[PDB]
Amino acid sequence: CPFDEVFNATRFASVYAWNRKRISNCVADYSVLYNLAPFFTFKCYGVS
Amino acid sequence: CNGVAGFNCYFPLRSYSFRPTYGVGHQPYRVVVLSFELLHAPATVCGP
Repeated sequence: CPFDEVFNATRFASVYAWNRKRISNCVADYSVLYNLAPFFTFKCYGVS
Repeated sequence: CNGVAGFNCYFPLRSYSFRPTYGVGHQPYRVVVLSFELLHAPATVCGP
């Protein structure tokens, strides 16, 4: 399911108009969330 | 990870940071566990 267009997006949204998306009925591959760049912050609360 | 922090290189310890202000279900608790072994032996220990 598409995470490319929500990350490789040309135009983003303002802080007061923070952009919403809902994802359901898909398979999520959270490994290809690695080459966004050298050095980025990845913190998650609740699960390992 | 050559012994340095980074992505996929996480230090396997975490902290609590207890403050008097959190909710009733988050304060520290003190736990002690007593283990016995009821078998055949010289019976070193028992009560009054």
